[PDB]
Amino acid sequence: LAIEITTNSQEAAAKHEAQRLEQEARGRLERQKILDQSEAEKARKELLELE
Amino acid sequence: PHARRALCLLLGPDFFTDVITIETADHARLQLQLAYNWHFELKNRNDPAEAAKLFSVPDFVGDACKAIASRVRGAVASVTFDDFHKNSARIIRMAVFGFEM
Repeated sequence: LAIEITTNSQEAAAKHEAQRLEQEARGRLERQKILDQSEAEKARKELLELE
Repeated sequence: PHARRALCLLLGPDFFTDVITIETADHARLQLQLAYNWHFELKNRNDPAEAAKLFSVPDFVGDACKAIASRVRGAVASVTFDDFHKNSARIIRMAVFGFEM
């Protein structure tokens, strides 16, 4: 038991760091979805002007 | 306890390939092979009193091994298995000669 507690603690911390990578990834995933939609709408301006 | 016997007291730097059976605070019974890098020290290598003090303990090899093993085991006894393996050498080396200098 006193060694399984150590295994659980280290694996939980690594799971949290894996969630860190995942959540930071999803975070700028959102922002870059956002910025590319920015450029798309910037020229959808010309789309709808000329359409 | 009494295995080797020789006519000469080796004063040069040497080691003891000793293995201890320690137990940490998580009760983790683990044996561990030690070295005990040792060497005799004599500031005045002609004085009869100090020179004869070399042969004070007749089993200096066993005395050194037992003392270091005892203190190492006692200090690892206060730490979890996770700590005893993260700072393995760190805590065992401060176990042998625990101080702050």
